[PDB]
Amino acid sequence: MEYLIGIQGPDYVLVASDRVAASNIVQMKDDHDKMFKMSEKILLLCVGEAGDTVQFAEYIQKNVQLYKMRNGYELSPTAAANFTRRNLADCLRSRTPYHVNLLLAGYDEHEGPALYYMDYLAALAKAPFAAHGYGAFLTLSILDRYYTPTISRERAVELLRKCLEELQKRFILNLPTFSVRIIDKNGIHDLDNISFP
Amino acid sequence: GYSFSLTTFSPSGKLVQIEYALAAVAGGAPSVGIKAANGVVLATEKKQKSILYDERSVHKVEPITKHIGLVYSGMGPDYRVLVHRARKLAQQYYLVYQEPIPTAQLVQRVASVMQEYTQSGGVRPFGVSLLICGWNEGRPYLFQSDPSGAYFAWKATAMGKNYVNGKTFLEKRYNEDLELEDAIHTAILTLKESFEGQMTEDNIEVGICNEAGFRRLTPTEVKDYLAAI
Amino acid sequence: TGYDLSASTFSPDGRVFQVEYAMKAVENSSTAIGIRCKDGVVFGVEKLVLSKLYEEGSNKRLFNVDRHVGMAVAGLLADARSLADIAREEASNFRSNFGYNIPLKHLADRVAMYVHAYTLYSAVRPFGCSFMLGSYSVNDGAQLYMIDPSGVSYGYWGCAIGKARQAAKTEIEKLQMKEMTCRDIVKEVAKIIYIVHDEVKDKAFELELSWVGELTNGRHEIVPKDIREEAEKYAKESLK
Amino acid sequence: SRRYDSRTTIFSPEGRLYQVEYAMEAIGHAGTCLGILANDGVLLAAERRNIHKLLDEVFFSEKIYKLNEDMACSVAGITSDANVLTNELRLIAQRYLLQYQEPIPCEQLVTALCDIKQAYTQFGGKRPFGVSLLYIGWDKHYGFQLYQSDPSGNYGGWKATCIGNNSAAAVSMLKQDYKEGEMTLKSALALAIKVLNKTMDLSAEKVEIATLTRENGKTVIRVLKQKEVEQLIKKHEEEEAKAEREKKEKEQK
Amino acid sequence: DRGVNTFSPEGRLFQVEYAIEAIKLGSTAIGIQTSEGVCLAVEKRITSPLMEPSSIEKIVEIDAHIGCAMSGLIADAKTLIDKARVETQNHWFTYNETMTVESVTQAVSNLALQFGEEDADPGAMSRPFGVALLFGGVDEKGPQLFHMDPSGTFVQCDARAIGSASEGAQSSLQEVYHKSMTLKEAIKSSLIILKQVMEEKLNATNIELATVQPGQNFHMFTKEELEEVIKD
Amino acid sequence: NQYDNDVTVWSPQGRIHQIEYAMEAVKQGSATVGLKSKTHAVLVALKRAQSELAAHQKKILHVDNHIGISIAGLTADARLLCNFMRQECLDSRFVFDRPLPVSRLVSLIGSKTQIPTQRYGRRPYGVGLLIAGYDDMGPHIFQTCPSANYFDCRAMSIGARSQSARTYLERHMSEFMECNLNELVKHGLRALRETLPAEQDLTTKNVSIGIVGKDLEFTIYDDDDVSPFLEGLEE
Amino acid sequence: GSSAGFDRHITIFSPEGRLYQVEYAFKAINQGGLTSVAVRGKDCAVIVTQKKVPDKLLDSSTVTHLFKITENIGCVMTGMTADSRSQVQRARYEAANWKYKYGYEIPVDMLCKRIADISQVYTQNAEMRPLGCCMILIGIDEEQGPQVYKCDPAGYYCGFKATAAGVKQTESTSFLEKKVKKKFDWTFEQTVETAITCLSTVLSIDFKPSEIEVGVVTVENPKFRILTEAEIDAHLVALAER
Amino acid sequence: SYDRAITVFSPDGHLFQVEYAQEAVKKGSTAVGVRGRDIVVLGVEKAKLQDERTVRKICALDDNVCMAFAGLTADARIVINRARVECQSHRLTVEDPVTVEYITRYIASLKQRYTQSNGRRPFGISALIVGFDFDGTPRLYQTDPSGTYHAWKANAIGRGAKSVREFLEKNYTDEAIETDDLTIKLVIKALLEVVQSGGKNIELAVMRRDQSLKILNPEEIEKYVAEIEKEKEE
Ligand code: NA
Repeated sequence: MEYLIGIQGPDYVLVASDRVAASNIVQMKDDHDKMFKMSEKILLLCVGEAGDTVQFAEYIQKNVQLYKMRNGYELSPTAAANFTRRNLADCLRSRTPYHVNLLLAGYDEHEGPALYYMDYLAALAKAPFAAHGYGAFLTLSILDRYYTPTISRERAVELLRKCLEELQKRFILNLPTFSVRIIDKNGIHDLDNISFP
Repeated sequence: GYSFSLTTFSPSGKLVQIEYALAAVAGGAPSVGIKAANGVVLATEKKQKSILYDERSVHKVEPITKHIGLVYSGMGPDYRVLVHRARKLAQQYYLVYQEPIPTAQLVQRVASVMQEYTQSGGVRPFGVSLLICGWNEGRPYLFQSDPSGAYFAWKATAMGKNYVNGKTFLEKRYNEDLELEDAIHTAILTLKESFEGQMTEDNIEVGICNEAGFRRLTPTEVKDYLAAI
Repeated sequence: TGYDLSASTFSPDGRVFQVEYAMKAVENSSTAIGIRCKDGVVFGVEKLVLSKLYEEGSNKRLFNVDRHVGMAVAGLLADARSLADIAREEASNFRSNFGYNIPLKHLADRVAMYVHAYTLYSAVRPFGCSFMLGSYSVNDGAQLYMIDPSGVSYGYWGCAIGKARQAAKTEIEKLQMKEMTCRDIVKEVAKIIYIVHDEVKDKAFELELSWVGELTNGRHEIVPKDIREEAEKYAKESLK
Repeated sequence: SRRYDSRTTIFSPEGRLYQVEYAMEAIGHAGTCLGILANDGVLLAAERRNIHKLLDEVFFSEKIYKLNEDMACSVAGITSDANVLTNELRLIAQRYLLQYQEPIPCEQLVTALCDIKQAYTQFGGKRPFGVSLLYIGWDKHYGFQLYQSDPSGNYGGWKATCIGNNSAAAVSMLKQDYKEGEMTLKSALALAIKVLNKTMDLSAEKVEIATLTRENGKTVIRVLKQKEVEQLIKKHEEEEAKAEREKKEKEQK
Repeated sequence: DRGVNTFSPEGRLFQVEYAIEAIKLGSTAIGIQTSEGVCLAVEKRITSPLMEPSSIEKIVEIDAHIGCAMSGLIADAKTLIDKARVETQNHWFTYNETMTVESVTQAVSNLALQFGEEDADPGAMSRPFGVALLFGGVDEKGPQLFHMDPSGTFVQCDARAIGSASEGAQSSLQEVYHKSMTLKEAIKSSLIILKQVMEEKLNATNIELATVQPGQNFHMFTKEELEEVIKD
Repeated sequence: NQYDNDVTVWSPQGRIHQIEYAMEAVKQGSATVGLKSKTHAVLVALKRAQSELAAHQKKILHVDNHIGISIAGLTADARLLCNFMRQECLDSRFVFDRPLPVSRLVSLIGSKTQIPTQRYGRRPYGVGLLIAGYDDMGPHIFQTCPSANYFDCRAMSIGARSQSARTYLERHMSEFMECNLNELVKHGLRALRETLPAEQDLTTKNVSIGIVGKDLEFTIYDDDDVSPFLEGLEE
Repeated sequence: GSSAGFDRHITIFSPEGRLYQVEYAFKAINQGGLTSVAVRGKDCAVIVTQKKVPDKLLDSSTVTHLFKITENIGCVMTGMTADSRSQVQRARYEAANWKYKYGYEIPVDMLCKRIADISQVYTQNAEMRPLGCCMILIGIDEEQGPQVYKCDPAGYYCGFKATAAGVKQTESTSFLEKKVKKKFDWTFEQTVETAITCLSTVLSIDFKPSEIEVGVVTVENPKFRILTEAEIDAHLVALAER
Repeated sequence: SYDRAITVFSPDGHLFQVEYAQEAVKKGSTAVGVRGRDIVVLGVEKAKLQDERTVRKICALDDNVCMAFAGLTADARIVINRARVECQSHRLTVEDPVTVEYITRYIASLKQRYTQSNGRRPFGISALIVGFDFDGTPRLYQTDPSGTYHAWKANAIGRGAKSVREFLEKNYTDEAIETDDLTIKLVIKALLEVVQSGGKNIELAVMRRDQSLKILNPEEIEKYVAEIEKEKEE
């Protein structure tokens, strides 16, 4: 019902998410942000059940910030993705399972750019591109068709726009605006939102 | 319970309660261990205060599992605690890995229990040193585990009364290529250095460990070895 | 001294001094007696009155531990009452488990083992109390047991605890109680208490009498005022 | 019971923790243990106290413990206390790897065990662990590293340090010949043999050396063979003999 | 070395006796109850000019109608102050009303002999609080002043002095206290007695003053207000 | 001296010095008197003021509509024991819908206060009580002590110089059962007065009165409410 | 006889490696003033101990040191009375619990080993004292015949041909080791009589049926049996004819 | 569980265990804190064979708060990690970041608890906590083993805290605060009263309003030491 998308290029990770906060038949917020900064070079995009998403994302964020304070360096995107997986998997068979679907996008000095997909069951996959929500059923084939591993950030935003246009055209849910950010060797960069009249 | 340690460091950096536990071992009846090329021998002085003692009721040389055996010097009642715990630990290893516990693994697990009793609240250390034998990698093993929780792999060693002299006799009479039968003869000879009186098959106890596992020698087998002297 | 501060410490000669000191508190206390006869058990207590301001019956030293069991104490009274509660709860537990009245030897064994448990550790102190348990059943007869601070429990024909324990004992030995009834034994109990009481040293006192036997239907109860007054008048007249 | 209570975690009037200080006294009696950090590796050289004709060699080493794929350590003190701590160091390292799917950065493994030692000096009423540890390792943050920890739960990183018997004498001897940034594993091995020769009384069977190097993106931890130790020891005798010639002949001319 | 719950041959717990002695080392505080309000005044005892005097809090607000003056080990008082504040808010939540000055004093007093070693929770109190408190506020019974010591004994006072020079300040309060005195006269007498017993010369930074009046909430005096009162 | 610091340690004389030291706490506190007639149980107390500027410490506490107490000893221990009594009384009305028999409440105090006298690191309650009550057995005056022992009393006095009060009560105890409430309170006040030196007398500042009876729920009289009782005699 | 710190007050090693508190527990056994003897025969095992009833005021039937642990296991206790009843109670529990978990009557050696193991804990943990008592158990083993086992306040335990406990333990064991060295049949009568005559010669007392108590187990009747004054008198009068 | 009362009152009204913990602080390296106008400075007194990084006594608790300590360094590490966890736990429960006073209050209550709970001895450290609240006000606070805390304009803890405090009392002027470079020199000037050589034995870190903690390298410290000698002769 909410949309997340990530496209990993040779030296960057492009991510986008819808900006709707909804309750029942009403769009309560048109400028809502579903991205969470973990480190200077890591974003956690989170989607799912109403309480779970912010509770889970914030807990991981503060523990990632605690690691930075205790050791003087930040966790790598891989270590952060695995730490997120460990918490989600530990809650799975517990009294409190979190119904969250997420994407972790990061940049590491040594490993380069990375995109991780995680579902509410805590399965973790490294992907060149990925999407979450009903929107992924309409946009995954667009990325299969046009994505190449050497895709430039300029071309990646065009591809992202192609995906977001398909939702406007065929998806029954409103979703008019999208948050867009890109991560590289210089950290997290805010791009202009994708908007439709 | 008392939640504070009873063993503490003295100003000279000593754990005086472990040193006093070692004095209990030093006062105990002699014990010998000899790792032969094809097996291990454990021999001990099982001398009793009277004829009225039923010799075959209690044992000093004890099996832990099918391939591991034990002997000791020091406190008899403390020893039984360690035998029960060692037998238990060997069964836990077997349930998990479905393979008989390597001698070094059993020694390490029993040494940990012994170390606990030097730091845990309201307890004194064990006044026992163990001599553990075994057969596992197609090769024999002999270990000593003392009251502090420290262990040592030995080719041959002595513990208890007159142990410093037993170790010198072993030093000159030990060869890495000795066979199990010859090592039993040598083990009884080390005990005879400090034995006060006449040595019969009822006042000494011998245990062996080879490819066929660990077992105690019957008094008839001990009699045949004593015939050779 | 040194070896006498904890019940978890033996002295070099194999003694537990904290238990012996708890027994001294019993010896320093007033005298209580118990006598087993042909048809029951009779209790008598020399209850010294510390103040004329107290009510008659205050600081009772005779208790109903079960409907068929009575308890007579000597020593530290708060410890004694605590032991009466342990005995009550123990007797109640037996009835819940088996559906009938706890046999007195069993009740004594059970209570004595709580007492014993307080003689092994530094965490707790031994009870400063010695007590007797009396009962009467048709299948069991008359039964009198006595437990001391160490945890020892024995069966008795005659028994005395406190200040004049040995003085009351030589007076009890003069009775052939095996062929006597509760009704005649009450007079004897009051008499022995009046003999051992030290008028000079312990000014005034109240005689406490209890009994459980064939007469009471195996129920432990107070000896009625009239029989108590007859035994009390008899005790005073024999003293002359 | 207050009569029998040793009071192990209390302060002395000078703000001192006596059980910790008494544990440090024990460490002085244990075998000499040193660590030297070089540009291409890091090493541990330790005096062997289990030297006896009738001892059997069943383990790879006596005082060297592999902790993880990129780390190893050496101890000085109560060897049963060292077995407790080394086992815990392995559990901490496996717990970090299970959580982040990356090996525990060297300093983090040290601080983790040190917090346990520290707890033993503040509460619990228990005696402290009578062990001092030397840690050698490699990580993607600081590369080759050397650490030292005490019964107090106190630690520090070092270029070269010593624990155990004649520690101060060995440290000052290291202080003279250690050249910062210009040490190779070859020169550090010769310094380890030089320092041990003086702080002991020197057969290869009374010493134990281990090196930590990087080979093809993988960490290599190896305890040197008895022959290899004889070669380093022999070269040291051939340097002391050459040194005696550059004193008797360099005074006449 | 005896335990913390050992009685002396005189019938007092040693640890409580010594906690009373610890208050004889705290800075002196005075409280005066008057039909027009209660005033609380205390000496800050500033050790260095580099220390921020605004960060020495010896008079605190428990609730709008209740204030607290403290003396002794000030870190120990911080726990009792917060427990008092929590009790007022728990009472407000449940009963929809303010607590009486006496009920708040009693609530804090219930924690007094809650120390010990054997039969206790993992991190329970090992010793008493080395604090003396002066609660001052207004309720349906009018202005009231209450005293409390480490033993937990709490009592109502018309005038009370606690701390190092409590013996001398109580003498001065006894000779100057009149039941029908005004709030202005009580404030001045407090400042006079404090100037007398204080080592340093009293100024608007060295001391703390507060009033709780019927009709006025708890008020901490500002530097400008303290200087205007110092004049007389 | 070595048998001095623990309740678990018996001295060689069969004495527990820690219990005997706790008993002293009662003797240090001000005197209180408790006495009874056929219809009323009365408690009278001397309230101690720390200074002329301080109020006189509350000596009389309410437990239930049918029970009230007078304290002597550590006030925090008195508050703890009073709260225990109040709860035990509340449970009895919740479960049985009937007031707790006074003698049964006193037994609970004896069991409760004995526990710490037999366990290491624990201490006796340093407080003594005088308990006024009224139930199916009429009025009562009970006495509880740090030793965990308890007494059923005709009348009683505890605290500093309380032997003086006991001498008066021992003489007039023949009159007590037939006294009317004013005659009974007067007797209690005269016994309380005996403890006081010859200089000072009973005022409406240092006198506290507690009354329970056949027609009266436990009521506490303290300042102006004390005046009707203090008009009966002049030394 | 070296001492350091609290080694005479609690169960911690002395500088020589002794446990003074355990040594003191052996001295506590003799405090009772009694002596016990247990003798094993060809087809039986008998226990005998002094029955000192000095007061007619006691109910002599409640004054005993012989206890039934199970139907086929009986014991004689020497030492501190309450400690001994506590140990008997524990033995009874351990025996009943063994049958519940394993489905067979506990062997005498196993019950003795278990009591000895429980006793060893008191020897190693400081908060409690060892029991100042000694347990001697008897019973017929299905495969091993009659058994006599003894356990210590030290935690030691052993099987015996004949044994003793109490004040005259050393004197009774010297008597028994002389009697066992001579070739005897060891019938029931010989075993009962050797036990009675060991105690009599050692205490220098000609016994009366009320001055001793005897407990027995046989291959024919393995149930623990306590002898009556009449049955004990039969043995005493048979011993008089020699 | 070990339930012995470690810190108890002595006959005179003293808490000896807490006073003994203050003796351990007195033996620690001198730590100095100075609160300037747009900057806060921490300086700590100082083996060639030692890695300096592994033994720094100036730690960051959060982006806006940092601290220095004097006393038992292992104890300090425990206090520091608890303060660090608390800063994140504060952001998680209330969203907004911690104030210098909030985290000082947390550290002080932790220290006080260890002076009144069974089985524990007090922490043998004193702390100088500096930073900027969200509103931008610079802060300096000091905690000690007892659990007391106060705000300061400037302060010193550890070895020779008395003589360095007296120096700061005379040299803390509005002219000495005027520039960010002048306040840094004040910490150096004060540290030179106890540190015999200076520069080589000084660890110094600064925190500017919206800037994160900045550790000054030895060459930077040598520059400010050289500037002091110019002022000294002129
Ligand atoms: Na013990």
